[PDB]
Amino acid sequence: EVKKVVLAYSGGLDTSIILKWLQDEYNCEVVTFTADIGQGEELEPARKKALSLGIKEENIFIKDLRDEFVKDYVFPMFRANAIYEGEYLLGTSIARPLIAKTQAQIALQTGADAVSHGATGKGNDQVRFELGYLAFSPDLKIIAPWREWDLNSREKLLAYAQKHGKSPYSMDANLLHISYEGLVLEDPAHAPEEDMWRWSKSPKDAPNESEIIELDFQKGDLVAINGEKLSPAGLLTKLNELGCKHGIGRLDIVENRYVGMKSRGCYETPGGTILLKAHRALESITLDREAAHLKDELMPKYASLIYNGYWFSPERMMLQALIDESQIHANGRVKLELYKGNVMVIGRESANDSLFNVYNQKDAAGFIKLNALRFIIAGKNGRKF
Amino acid sequence: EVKKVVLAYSGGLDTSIILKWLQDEYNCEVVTFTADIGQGEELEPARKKALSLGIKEENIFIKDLRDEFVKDYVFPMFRANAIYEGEYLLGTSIARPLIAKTQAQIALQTGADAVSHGATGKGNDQVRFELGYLAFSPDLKIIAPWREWDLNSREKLLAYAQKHGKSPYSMDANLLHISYEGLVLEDPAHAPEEDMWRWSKSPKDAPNESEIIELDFQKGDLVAINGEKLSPAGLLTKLNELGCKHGIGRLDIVENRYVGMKSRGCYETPGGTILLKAHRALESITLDREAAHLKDELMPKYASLIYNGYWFSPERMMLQALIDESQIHANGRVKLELYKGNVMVIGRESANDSLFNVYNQKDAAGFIKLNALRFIIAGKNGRKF
Amino acid sequence: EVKKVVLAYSGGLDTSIILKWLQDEYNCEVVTFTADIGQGEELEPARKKALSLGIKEENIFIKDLRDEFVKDYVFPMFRANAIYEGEYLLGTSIARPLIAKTQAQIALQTGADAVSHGATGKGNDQVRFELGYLAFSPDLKIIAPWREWDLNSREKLLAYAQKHGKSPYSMDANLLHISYEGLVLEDPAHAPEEDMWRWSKSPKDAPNESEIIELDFQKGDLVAINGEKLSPAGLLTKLNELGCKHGIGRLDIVENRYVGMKSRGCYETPGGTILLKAHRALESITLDREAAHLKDELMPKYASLIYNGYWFSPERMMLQALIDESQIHANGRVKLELYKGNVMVIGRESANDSLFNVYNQKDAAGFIKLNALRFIIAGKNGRKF
Amino acid sequence: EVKKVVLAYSGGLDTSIILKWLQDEYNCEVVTFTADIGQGEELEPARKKALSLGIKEENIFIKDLRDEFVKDYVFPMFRANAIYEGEYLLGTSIARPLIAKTQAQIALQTGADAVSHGATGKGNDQVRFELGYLAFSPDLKIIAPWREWDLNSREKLLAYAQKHGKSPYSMDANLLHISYEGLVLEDPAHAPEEDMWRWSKSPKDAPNESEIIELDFQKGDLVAINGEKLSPAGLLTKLNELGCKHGIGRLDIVENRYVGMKSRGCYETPGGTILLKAHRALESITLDREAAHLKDELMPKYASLIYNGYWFSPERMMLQALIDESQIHANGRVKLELYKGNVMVIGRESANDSLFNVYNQKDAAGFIKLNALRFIIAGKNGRKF
Repeated sequence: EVKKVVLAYSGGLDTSIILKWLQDEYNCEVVTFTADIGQGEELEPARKKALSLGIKEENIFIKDLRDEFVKDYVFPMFRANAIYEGEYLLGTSIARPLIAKTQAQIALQTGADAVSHGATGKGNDQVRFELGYLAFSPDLKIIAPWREWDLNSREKLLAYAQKHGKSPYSMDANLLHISYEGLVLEDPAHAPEEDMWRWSKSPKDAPNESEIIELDFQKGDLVAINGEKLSPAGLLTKLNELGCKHGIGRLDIVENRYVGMKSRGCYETPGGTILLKAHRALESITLDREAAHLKDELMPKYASLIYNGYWFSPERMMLQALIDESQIHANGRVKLELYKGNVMVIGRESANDSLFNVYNQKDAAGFIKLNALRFIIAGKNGRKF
Repeated sequence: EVKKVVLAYSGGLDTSIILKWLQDEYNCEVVTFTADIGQGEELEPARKKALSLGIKEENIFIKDLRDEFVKDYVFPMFRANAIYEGEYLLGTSIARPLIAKTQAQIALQTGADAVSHGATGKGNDQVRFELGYLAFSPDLKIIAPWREWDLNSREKLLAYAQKHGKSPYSMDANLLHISYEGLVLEDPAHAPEEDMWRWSKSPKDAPNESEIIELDFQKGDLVAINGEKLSPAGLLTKLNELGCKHGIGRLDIVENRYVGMKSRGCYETPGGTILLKAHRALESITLDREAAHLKDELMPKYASLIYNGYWFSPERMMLQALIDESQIHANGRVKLELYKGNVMVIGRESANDSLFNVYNQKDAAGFIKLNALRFIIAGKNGRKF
Repeated sequence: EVKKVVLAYSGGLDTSIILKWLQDEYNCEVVTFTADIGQGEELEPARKKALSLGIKEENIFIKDLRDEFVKDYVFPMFRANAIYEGEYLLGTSIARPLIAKTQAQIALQTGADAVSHGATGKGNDQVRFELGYLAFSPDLKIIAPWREWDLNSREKLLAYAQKHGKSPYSMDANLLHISYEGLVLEDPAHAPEEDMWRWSKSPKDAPNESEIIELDFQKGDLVAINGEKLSPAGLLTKLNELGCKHGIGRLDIVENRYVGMKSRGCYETPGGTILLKAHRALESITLDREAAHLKDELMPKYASLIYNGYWFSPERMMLQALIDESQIHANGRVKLELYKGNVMVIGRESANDSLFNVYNQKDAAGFIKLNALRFIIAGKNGRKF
Repeated sequence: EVKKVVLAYSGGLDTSIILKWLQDEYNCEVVTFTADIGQGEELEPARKKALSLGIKEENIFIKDLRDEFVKDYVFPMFRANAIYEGEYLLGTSIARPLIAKTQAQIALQTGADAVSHGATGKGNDQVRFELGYLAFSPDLKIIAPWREWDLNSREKLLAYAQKHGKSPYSMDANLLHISYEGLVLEDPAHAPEEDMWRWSKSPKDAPNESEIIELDFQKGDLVAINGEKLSPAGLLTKLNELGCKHGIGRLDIVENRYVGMKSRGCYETPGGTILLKAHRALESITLDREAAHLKDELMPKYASLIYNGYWFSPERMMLQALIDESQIHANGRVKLELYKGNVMVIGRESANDSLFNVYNQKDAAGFIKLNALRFIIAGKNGRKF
């Protein structure tokens, strides 16, 4: 039995169908939650769609989470130079836990005993949402209609819609990336069609004039661009526009999913692609060698945690504590030249934290002698190469 | 006391000075060893310079090691997607052990009791050479004149040269990369001058027409390019020309050295930059997820081993065994589009080894339920987020 | 639809009930498979029980797998010094894949289209079995009656038995260990009762006279005990008797399960506890430092793979290749004194492979100087501790 | 040139010789520093020896660091279950940085421009001291007379002593352990003689009556023993006496040194051996699985850092932050039975933090199905085992 559900609501047809199914099947009050995380969608019409579908005004939640997304999710991940399978900048994965947590809290606030979502019943996304929910409200009933209902025909789905009264690609968009799947992308041996890419110019259409930019960092996080101190969303947005302008950040991979097998997708990560390059350059003059190398060793594990939906887990908090500690002296400035898909570092400096700033050749002799000991012992023991 | 030394000889002024110092100070027979590993230098004049300096013909060793470099050093490293500090493709580091081993073997073959080299007395390179020597011949006397002699003035160096009778950058070149240090590069806050780059076109001078290429892989190694089966050096050379043509592979970093602190260098890795991208794409459809992820986790450690000069070590052999085992089914074809600095994957396929090739939503429900158990137990124990 | 099933059959009441349920519900021919892996049970009566229950003679499979268990499963794992959560020697986990693989092969051999087992529907064991099955025969239908049937009462279970015609602890026994769960052990705050331990003397009842033993190793594996070369099962059995005699190998832990939460169990691993100590001692004089340390770093991951049921996986094969490569020169002899629960190393030696077998104080000065560089650079940059 | 040195002074003959050599060779004022860290030596006579040797009263520093040793060095390390090469509890390694840091601070306080120590010129200990010094005072001149002086004869050492006016084993003792090297221990194939062990009873001489103890933990650290809340030194001392009484904590290994090769040593770690066992038991009911497993994976790296002398390093601080974060909910009580060398866990409980505290068999089916997907995809692709 269930009395009141918080639904992740986009205003789209499928979650509108879900909204009606909740009211009828579980016979409950539905609460809607719509979040701005850089989708580039007007929030208002969702309220109106929700109203026309029977939601009470007070049960309609519209929240702008752009700044918080970049501040408490995006920047913290980039401290690690997190990249999944050497290519993927985790744009979908990093955004999920922000949504699930916020939804869980609205549930708590409204007294709602259940939450719900329109994620696929066989994709990564259902896992990401539910792990998040249970981190913040482990007593919540979880309703995944895609997994529950008998509505598994298109015809039996259209019929239901009737009874209860853009780009052709399957897309996920936020301040960090735009994702594309479906259509020709289904064949990983087939190239994408050019008109699919909606956000960034191609490097071919990007300007013939390169552009220099300067990025200021404080404790590993971006704080200014060309001397301009913006809000976190402000900063990532600016980098996006720069990346888009110059055709930066496109990616074509098949990736291993947490749930199911391999999947082919394309991604536009204009700002984040620039962020990663700059952040490495920052660390290169400001981080102790072994501190940087230790974080490199632990990065893939961290990237998989994020990918798989384990942002809100003890593991990840442990890894974050390590990561953050590495970032204390990561203060400085990086200079980059952008040109048709290229992010070239051309300068890095730091006002108080550069380690780029006696020992002699006899000292180096002794360092070599002691590292070579095991090789001499081994050689004498028959283990010559 | 020393009777006979094998010297790494380039024909340059400094190693010519070293050659004379060996003959006089240690009072010995010098053996010269010059190797082609893609430097783009004629080998012959080194023999002639060596002759004019008093080396016996039979003590002059000129060897072409290009194929072996790519086959037994370069390709094996790329199986790991090895990259140092997220940027450096290890062009200098990977080449060193091939030279040190070959030098050690000429020493053994000729009956030479010592080896020698012109590497700096305070750089990474001396370590790389000596670790290698002692892997193959741990009884060898090692003579590092840069560390030993009293010739530490330029004036006292010119005087010695007299008594015993191009690009301004400090460069290291081989089939994998060209390295640049010195001059304006000394200031990491200063951009490089455009005329420094000797190998690759800039992306600005690269053609306005993109180029498609197809790369065939067998067990993780490149075997063909556009259907053409070349020798290993042949293959890497072809990729180099493609990379150079399209302005691919440039890099500007400060890196942490094994010996000493941080150093600013620029690198041209045209072929290798393309290789890495393609190799990831190959693995993306042919490697089991956990096998790929495990290798990712161990990559930085492997990269540091290579960088620091530990190619010929038990560690690295252990890591290689793991790496190679991951590569057994890494057979297939990758398609890429090159354009002004960009290496875009546009297709990947495999004839017999693609894992891209039942479970339902109820199955996914149970997978979620069991992963979420610890979160529910934790939540009940007060550990809600 | 299913025609013929291979059942893991012990002759016990529950798998006898399962055998009858298979014949009736799936309406098929049942094949029985009983394996000796050190349970200390006579195999014969299982054949007779199977006959009385309607199994054809030719569908009764009785196999002795003791030698193979130790040779291809136990010894390979011990090369890694595998221990789960710093205590558990994986006795149950390591035995499972041998059973699942053998069962899968009998299935293939007999033309059987399904396999089945009596493992709990909510324990670790079902996972271990099924991962194994699908490694060897991925087309096999898997029938887990504990998960499938409507027989979830004890009364409805007794009724079924009727219609189709020792220690009180829940135990798992093999050549490596005996496991105990249930009864008083359910409370982790409660001590076990003394009469539970069936295999080993307590240290209190163990003799007042210590015993010296000598263990010979070849490539990391035990090959002889006190000069006696035995079969692999022979060797582990001998160590068991020695361990039992002296009250060695008892353990009391709660452990984290793969499936479900935490569980309290007791374990007797007499031979394996001695094996681990000796194997470390062997490595201490025969393994290169970094090779040993690298294997230590990767051990927990390897232990979890084994625990969770991923013996037959690409990951584990990769890790094994690394592990085995570390073992090449692991030849030698270890001497230990056993006394009332204690395994004390008192000697280790090696005939051709000991690295226990010049450098001076000035050399050490230079080694220190170069390692301390980063600390001096940091100190000058304000980062003093 | 050097004016004033802080010397690590024990009052022994060798550091008394060093004290006189400093005054004469560097022609400086010597400051003495003697620390109590559990050596079981009276501190007073060191002051008197120092006075008779010409040290000013105000330049004699006698400090009790027992509580701080356990609190800020020993307990923090045990949070990680740190053990080196699977055996060594790091008693020497963990104590060093406390001494080096304190010495560096006395140097700073007194205005001393140099520090000095009597550590061997070819052992691990010189490295540990100097890394520590430079963490706290990177400008300090470091004087290692063992590496510097021409006093490398015993006869030329006795002559110097004259001119300027117990157990036979080489031992290191502190609150955590006693170390033994030298004499018969030199041959790793030779057993130690029984009269060498000075701290703990042998298990043979240990009482025939077992003893139960209860250990309370708070955030991963010991806080009480049998209900008794003691100071940190107080706690470790109590555990030592318990361990010694029952013959617990003896160890015989060859270990790999940081500097030089392999070395054979014996160790008595009575309290620490008990601490480790109890701390694992605590974690077993209070730590999330993945948090515990992640810390296990990173333990050897952490142990090597400690061993090699890198306690005061960015790496170690990063690892500590991770380790400490794992310990937040590590509150509870462990019960153990001690008997003749054995540390048996017999109970563990926690008042508010135990995770030992719904899902069904159908849920487990779906968890299995999704983990087995890659095996089925692989099997269909020819990769059957």
